[PDB]
Amino acid sequence: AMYKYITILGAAGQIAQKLTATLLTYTDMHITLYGRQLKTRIPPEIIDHERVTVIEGSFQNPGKLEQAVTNAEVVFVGAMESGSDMASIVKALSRKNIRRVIGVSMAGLSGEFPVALEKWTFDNLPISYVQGERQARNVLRESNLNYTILRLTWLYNDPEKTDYELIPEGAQFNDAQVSREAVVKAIFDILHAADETPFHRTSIGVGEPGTHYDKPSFH
Ligand SMILES: NC(=O)c1ccc[n+]([C@@H]2O[C@H](COP(=O)([O-])OP(=O)(O)OC[C@H]3O[C@@H](n4cnc5c(N)ncnc54)[C@H](OP(=O)(O)O)[C@@H]3O)[C@@H](O)[C@H]2O)c1
Ligand SMILES: [Cl-]
Repeated sequence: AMYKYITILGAAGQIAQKLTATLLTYTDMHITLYGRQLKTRIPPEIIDHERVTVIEGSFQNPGKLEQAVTNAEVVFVGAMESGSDMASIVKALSRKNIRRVIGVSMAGLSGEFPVALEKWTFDNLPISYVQGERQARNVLRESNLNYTILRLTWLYNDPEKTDYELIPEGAQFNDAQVSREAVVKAIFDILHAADETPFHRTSIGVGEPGTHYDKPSFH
C-alpha cells in the first residue's frame, strides 16, 4: 500500500466491512474502525485481529472521532449523506492535521446519468437523501483535504463480479450498477496508486462495465 495506517469511519457499513477484510487479507495495513456499537456488530475475527483497533462512536462525537484519526495516514469515509456529519468529520481531521481522505458518495447528482437511468434513479431516492449527499460533497470541497470522492452507482453484492471502471468528472455515467466487491477493489487500487495525481481532490465515478441499462438490475 501507499499508506500503513488507515482509519475507517462508518466501519459497519457494507462496503467498509468488505474493505476491512480485504485490507487485512491482502495488505499489512494497521486499521482503526470507527462507528456506532461496533463491538456488538463487527464480526469477532475482525475485532480480534492483531492489526485492528476498534473505537465506538458517532460522526457527531468530536473527541472519539479525533481519537480514531490520531495516527491515520489516510481516512476512508464510509458515508457522505449529511452536511453536518461531514462537517464534524472535517473538523476532527483538521484538529489532527490529517489530509488524505477517500469518501463514498452517490453518482447522478450533477446530471451525469443518461435520461432514463437518471429518471429511474431519482424516482427511487428521497429528495432529502439526494440533497444531503450534495451538501456533504460541498463540505468536503470546502475542506483543506487531499480528498478523493468516489461517485458510486447503484450497489449490489456479488463476489464473482469485481470488474470496475472509473468515470472522470463531467463524463456521461452510463453504468447503472456496480458490485460492492468491485468498489472495494477500486478503493484498494487507489490505496496502492504510485501516482495519486488523478485522485487528488477529484470526484471519480465507479461503475460496472457493460451495465448500460435504463435501471439497475442488481444482479
Ligand atoms: N444503496 C446504493 O445503491 C448506493 C449507491 C451509491 C452510494 N450509496 C451510499 O454510499 C455509501 C456506502 O455504501 P454502503 O453500501 O456501504 O452503505 P451502508 O451499508 O449504509 O454503510 C454506511 C455506514 O455509514 C455509517 N454512518 C452514516 N452516518 C453515520 C454517523 N452519523 N455516525 C456513525 N456512523 C454513520 C452507517 O452506520 P450505521 O449502520 O450505524 O447506521 C453505515 O454503517 C452509503 O452512504 C450509501 O448510502 C448507496
Ligand atoms: Cl470505544
